[PDB]
Amino acid sequence: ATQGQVITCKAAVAYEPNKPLVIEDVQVAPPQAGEVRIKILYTALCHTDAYTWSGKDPEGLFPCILGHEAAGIVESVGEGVTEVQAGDHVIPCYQAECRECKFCKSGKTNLCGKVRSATGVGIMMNDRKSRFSVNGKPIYHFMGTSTFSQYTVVHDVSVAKIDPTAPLDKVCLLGCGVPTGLGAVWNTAKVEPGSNVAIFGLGTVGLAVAEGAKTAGASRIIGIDIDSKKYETAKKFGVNEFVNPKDHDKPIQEVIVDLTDGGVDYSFECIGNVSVMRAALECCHKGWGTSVIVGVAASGQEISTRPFQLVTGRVWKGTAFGGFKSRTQVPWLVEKYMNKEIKVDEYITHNLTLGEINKAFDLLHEGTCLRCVLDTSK
Amino acid sequence: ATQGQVITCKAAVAYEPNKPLVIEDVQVAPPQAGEVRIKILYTALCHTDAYTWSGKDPEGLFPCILGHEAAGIVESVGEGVTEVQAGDHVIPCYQAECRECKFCKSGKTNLCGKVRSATGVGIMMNDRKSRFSVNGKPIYHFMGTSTFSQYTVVHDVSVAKIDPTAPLDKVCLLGCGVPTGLGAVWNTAKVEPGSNVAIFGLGTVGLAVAEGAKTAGASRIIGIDIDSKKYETAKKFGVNEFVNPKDHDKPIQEVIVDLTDGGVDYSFECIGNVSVMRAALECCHKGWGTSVIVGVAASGQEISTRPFQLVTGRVWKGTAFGGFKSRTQVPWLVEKYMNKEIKVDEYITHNLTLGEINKAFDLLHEGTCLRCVLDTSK
Ligand SMILES: NC(=O)c1ccc[n+]([C@@H]2O[C@H](COP(=O)([O-])OP(=O)(O)OC[C@H]3O[C@@H](n4cnc5c(N)ncnc54)[C@H](O)[C@@H]3O)[C@@H](O)[C@H]2O)c1
Ligand SMILES: NC(=O)c1ccc[n+]([C@@H]2O[C@H](COP(=O)([O-])OP(=O)(O)OC[C@H]3O[C@@H](n4cnc5c(N)ncnc54)[C@H](O)[C@@H]3O)[C@@H](O)[C@H]2O)c1
Ligand SMILES: [Zn+2]
Ligand SMILES: [Zn+2]
Ligand SMILES: [Zn+2]
Ligand SMILES: [Zn+2]
Repeated sequence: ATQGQVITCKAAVAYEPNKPLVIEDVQVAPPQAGEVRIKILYTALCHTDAYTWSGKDPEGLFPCILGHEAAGIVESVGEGVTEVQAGDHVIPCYQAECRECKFCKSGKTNLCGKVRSATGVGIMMNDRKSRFSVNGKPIYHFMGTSTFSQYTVVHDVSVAKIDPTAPLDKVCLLGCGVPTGLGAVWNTAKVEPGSNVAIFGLGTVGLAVAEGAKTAGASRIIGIDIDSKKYETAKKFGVNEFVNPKDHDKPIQEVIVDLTDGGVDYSFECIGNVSVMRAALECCHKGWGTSVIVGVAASGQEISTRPFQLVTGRVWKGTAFGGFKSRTQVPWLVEKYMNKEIKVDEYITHNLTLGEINKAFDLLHEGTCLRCVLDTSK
Repeated sequence: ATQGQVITCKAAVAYEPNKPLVIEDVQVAPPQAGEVRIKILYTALCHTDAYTWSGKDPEGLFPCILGHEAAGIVESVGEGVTEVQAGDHVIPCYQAECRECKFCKSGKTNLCGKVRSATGVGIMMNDRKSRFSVNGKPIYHFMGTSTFSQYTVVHDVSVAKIDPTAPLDKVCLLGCGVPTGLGAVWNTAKVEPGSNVAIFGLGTVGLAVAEGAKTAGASRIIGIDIDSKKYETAKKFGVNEFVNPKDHDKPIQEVIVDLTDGGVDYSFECIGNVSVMRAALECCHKGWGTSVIVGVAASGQEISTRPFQLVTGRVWKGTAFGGFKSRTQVPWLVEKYMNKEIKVDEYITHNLTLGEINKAFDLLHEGTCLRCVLDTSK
């Protein structure tokens, strides 16, 4: 009977970079003002988690509970919370939507800064402390989500309330990769019917770009990956031509320009590699081509190109969560999934349990793997 | 009457890089199919001319008649030419508008390909020879215009027909820097009323961006220049705040972010320096800020930034001629000038003659000089 009480539950704790997560019992404090305590039923993992786990993220902060892609059920809410209540089905999101800041009220972006000063340093806004502990010492939150746990506490501005019949072992992916890819196409680029598109990197994000392009009515949807086995899988997501840059001595941008008689209308970089980001811009058609950076580069890395590439009409842009407003639009994407208008299930290549989370980290180095989903009950 | 005849007239010839131009009598042959022979009355000089003159082009062609900003009076036309005729007042343009090629049919007439195989190597399409010679030896065309001459011959798709009452010693500017600046605002960026703008470089182009932005209804129009005495004339064009980067220890981008509590809505680089291009991007506001590189720089260098600047909502663009279609829209700009809706006179700080053209090249380093206009009659 949990309202207002500390909850003791299982969670995967990362104590040190690049070592195995240990599954412990942890204490989850109750939600203060503006906060929501969530029973997490299913959580996926992705490169973003492993980046921090690996020690490579200069923002990383150990020990922490990682995880940002999940779906669950609200256990309780703190004072003032009105948009969700106990028993609501929810997707916690790493990107907030407070609806009250200069960014939210602007109408020109989805990038809300309301809680980022707490969440970027693994704590809560209300008291600037953590809600997680083991043996009475604090464990940092991660991305404002911390979903590698049976229970988490998040800010109310980061909770999307969803269709209560949607399957929670599928819609956990609607918190990260899938909306990023779809939205890079529909919101950031605004791809028109008949456009030709190049997609660099055919993982989950690239594949969501491909589905978003197919749905928007693109013609040629050219996939580029250094692993040729990715093409067969990518076909069902709408990729219809494939190039492996290893199969050519010329730089990949030149190859794509020759293949398309001038370059593509839109390109999307879905890797996080600055050299490939430059190639993606340079394979765009002059006059009107646009390149959207979706990949997240490591610290200190820079993109470059020649000014003439922009002067002759190419446009360079990028996307954060596909340009979607998380609380307002994640529930819309869940609706679309329930109506069979967007794919989600096809991206889930493995199902494990939270107990087996280190095995899921190994699975990240398998080229076949797109998303792993974890059942947190074991 | 000179129609059908070779004309002999004064021109300034560049025999090789870096030497003084030679004010010679040259022979200008009559126009062939699709060509127009123009009596040039006034011509200005800009950096683009100096770039080739100084040898700073991989391989310019010498000897040549430089010059691309001019106005005059058609002397005769070749076979097939219908849009202009003898006695028409005209502005020859380095940007063609053929209306018939793949680029023109999409709208991007600034990529028109009709005559560039000839103009790019200093000759005419009809016979792949030049129309200029001295003592029987060929002198190459430049930028398809060659305006440092009493008479020139250009392709009809490069000729704008203008209001015959407009002053030729003023509208000679409306073929290059002024449209590029105005058009960077109105066409490339599409600046909205109330926008905050930063403009890097307050020469002719930056002043044209300022006026564009003023006319478009911008609020803060912040000019940045290393020469503080550029601000005085800038205020007449609409600049209403000024920063000299030399007055600050922090890089300029940070100073502009601090001045505007986050960044401007639009920035414009009007210099051609890749490190200022980066600063112009990095001083744009998170979420929506857009930076335009204004004009072909010919720097031969790379622009760089961290891809986070684009992931978090900044957009990078550029423009060659402000998005304007030369033949259709240069005459519209002349009408706007005639109706006092844009300035042209205030750019002209110096008046010399074609005889004195080498003194005009000296002025290109003069802080005080914006455009110098040359009267070709002596
Ligand atoms: N902008 C955002 O909001 C946002 C949100 C989520 C994820 N991401 C980013 O998107 C990226 C993709 O994540 P994912 O889960 O699909 O990753 P993933 O690892 O499943 O896929 C990466 C793909 O890129 C391919 N690849 C690697 N190097 C390559 C190269 N040089 N040329 C061509 N292909 C290459 C791999 O073979 C793999 O198929 C990551 O950078 C991640 O940070 C961004
Ligand atoms: N295609 C070419 O060959 C070529 C070469 C160079 C420049 N250009 C074009 O020249 C155009 C500008 O022409 P203009 O006639 O206005 O030039 P201009 O020389 O009259 O003006 C340039 C202004 O920038 C200022 N400036 C220089 N360095 C600076 C810095 N680091 N920070 C801030 N201010 C600085 C100078 O003081 C000057 O006022 C640009 O559009 C550029 O694209 C073309
Ligand atoms: Zn993720
Ligand atoms: Zn907000
Ligand atoms: Zn010029
Ligand atoms: Zn054309």
